[PDB]
Amino acid sequence: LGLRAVLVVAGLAVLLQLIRGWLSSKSYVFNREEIARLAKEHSGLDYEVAFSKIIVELRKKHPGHILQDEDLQWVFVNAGGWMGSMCLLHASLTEYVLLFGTAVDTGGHSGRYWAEISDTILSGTFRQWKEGTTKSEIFYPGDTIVHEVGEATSVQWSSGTWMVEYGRGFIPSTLAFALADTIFSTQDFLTLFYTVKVYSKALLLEASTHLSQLG
Amino acid sequence: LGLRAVLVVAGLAVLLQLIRGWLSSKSYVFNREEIARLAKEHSGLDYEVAFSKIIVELRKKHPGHILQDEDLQWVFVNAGGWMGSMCLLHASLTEYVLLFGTAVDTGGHSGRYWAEISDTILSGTFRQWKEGTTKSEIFYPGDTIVHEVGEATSVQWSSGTWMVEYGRGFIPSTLAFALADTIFSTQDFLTLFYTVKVYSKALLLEASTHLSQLG
Amino acid sequence: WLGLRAVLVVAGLAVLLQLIRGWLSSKSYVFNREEIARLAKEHSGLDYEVAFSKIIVELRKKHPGHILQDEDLQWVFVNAGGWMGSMCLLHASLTEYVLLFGTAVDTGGHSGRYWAEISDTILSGTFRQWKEGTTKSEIFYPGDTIVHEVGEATSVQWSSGTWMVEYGRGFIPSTLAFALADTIFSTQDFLTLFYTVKVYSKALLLEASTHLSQLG
Ligand SMILES: O=C(OCCN1CCOCC1)C1(c2ccccc2)CCCCC1
Ligand SMILES: O=C(OCCN1CCOCC1)C1(c2ccccc2)CCCCC1
Ligand SMILES: O=C(OCCN1CCOCC1)C1(c2ccccc2)CCCCC1
Ligand SMILES: CCCCCCCCO[C@@H]1O[C@H](CO)[C@@H](O)[C@H](O)[C@H]1O
Repeated sequence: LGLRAVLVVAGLAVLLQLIRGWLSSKSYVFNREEIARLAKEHSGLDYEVAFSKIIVELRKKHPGHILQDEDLQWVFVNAGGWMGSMCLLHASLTEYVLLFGTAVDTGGHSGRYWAEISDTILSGTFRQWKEGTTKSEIFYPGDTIVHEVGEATSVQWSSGTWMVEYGRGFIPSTLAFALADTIFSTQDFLTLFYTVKVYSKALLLEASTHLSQLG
Repeated sequence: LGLRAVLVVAGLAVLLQLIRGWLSSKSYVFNREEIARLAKEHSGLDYEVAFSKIIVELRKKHPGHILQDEDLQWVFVNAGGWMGSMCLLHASLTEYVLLFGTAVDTGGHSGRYWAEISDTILSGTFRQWKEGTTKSEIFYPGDTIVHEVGEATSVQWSSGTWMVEYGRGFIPSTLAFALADTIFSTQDFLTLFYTVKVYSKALLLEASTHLSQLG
Repeated sequence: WLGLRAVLVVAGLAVLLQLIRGWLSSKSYVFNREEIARLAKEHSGLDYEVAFSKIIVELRKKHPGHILQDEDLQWVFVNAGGWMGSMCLLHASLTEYVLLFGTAVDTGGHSGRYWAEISDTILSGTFRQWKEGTTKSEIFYPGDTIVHEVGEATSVQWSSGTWMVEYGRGFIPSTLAFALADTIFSTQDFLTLFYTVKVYSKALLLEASTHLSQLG
């Protein structure tokens, strides 16, 4: 009838306005400024000591929203042509906090999702190459890169680069990316299992905490 | 004697020989020596100044075969395990001219297609590792690398490496490669959309110029 | 009982794994990790090509009929786990393989995770290994030997011109997927895939014909 297609894009737009109003009106456990300031506070000492102190601070300020020491493990992350490792501390459907970094020189595509991802370097260097330009920037400990919603860059990390990462938005929209290189390159399905496990642990902790505070 | 198998073999051989004869007896808008000399002439300037001057020269010598300024945009190129960026100026089924390069350190497979691809460096370095050897060669501004037909090499580019590229042959035979990393790694389908858009704009410009000559 | 069928599948997989593991534990092998490691470190002070030739000659002398001749040796590109190198296969069976590996460009990525132990003795260059579960990597130089253990997955990195002698023992088919992924979902270099299939078929047929010659 020459009209049906306008109704499908209108239904997707209704869904998008619904989700956008929800994400703009929702309450969040953390904010990117809090995580960025906490990470920049310990940017002067060793990155492992910084990891420990930031974990302690996050468990103190937000009890029931951070995994315990028995649930912390380093999991390899192969995505977008790069390879690093993560230690997940918090994860819901709209938020995640983790410690990211690499001990090797890597780089590739940063991904493009419906979420905002901030990274505060604890040690090393962080080269970001934004879209549409011919020049990149290097960020140092204390600085923070804000991978905006819907924008795609090229990331490059030198050996020994470690940072604290906070993401807010629609978290599932990232999942595919985080697994792509594992499905079509590394074939390390044990790491896939580890990732699914730690994500499930964080989600279950968050759900049980929501159950407890309601009653 | 199996008849359908022999017929398939003979038909595919006749099709390949037909395409080969058409490529051997076809007229072309550019040649690799033209693009290479034009790029080497301006290789001593800043690569952005060189970009401007090379675009102006290409539009002067070949009017109606280069996209206008409102249609030029930098689109990411993830392929063969490396990540760079392109600005497509011309593209047909048998030719393409573009500005390629990266602002990060990358490298990977060069691909292996039925087309000859020449790259003249305006800035940076270009490490080529030919097939069947244990040593590579570094190339500097002014040099021209010819990725030959059916040949596969290893490419590596340092941060800030920019070059002018001309490809001639059966251009569609590259498409799969050019999209592989996008489908199974980056999942950046908006960059895929940009690539499809610019390639379609170039093909439409070429068909429009073909129509303008006849009437 | 649907649980009966799933338990049957689990028990069958378990008995097959146990059968293959017992066979690997009770099998005789042509080479060992220490042999290849010491032989490569012996020539690790020369240029990597002179070392290549000397190691090939010594290996063909000590184990005749188990290593390809000069007419079957060729360099084949190897894209895997996000890194790109080159290999020259000298020996390969279902449980063993010996080859020369290395890269002329700076590369790195996932090391893979298979049911086989893979040793690499550096003849030239540098080898950065990043073990799983740690936040620090380690660089190894010519003369050193890296042991990619069974079931472990690391991050590998090699600088331009790094060359080594590789020996793998275990269930070699368990590597096939990792060896082909980048070719299927990235490089599309099916001619390099053909070359890989060709050299491995040559090696397998060499092993089979050598075993037939022993019996008659
Ligand atoms: O842990 C990650 O990767 C950080 C690396 N950074 C690099 C810079 O760009 C953003 C991602 C991601 C994750 C993995 C698993 C659970 C939750 C999140 C976060 C989104 C990006 C890929 C996967
Ligand atoms: O834009 C590109 O990439 C140049 C980079 N070069 C670097 C040297 O080796 C060949 C590729 C390609 C393209 C393909 C199709 C349309 C428009 C552009 C050209 C072929 C290689 C990948 C895709
Ligand atoms: O020949 C290879 O490539 C060695 C590369 N090495 C480098 C050091 O780390 C381990 C892998 C492999 C292969 C290629 C082709 C067919 C069957 C196997 C052997 C298993 C490990 C990867 C792929
Ligand atoms: C990636 C971690 C740092 C590696 C050493 C880089 C030293 C400076 O490198 C420079 O960085 C600039 C911004 O990216 C670019 O303009 C230059 O092309 C690049 O040479």
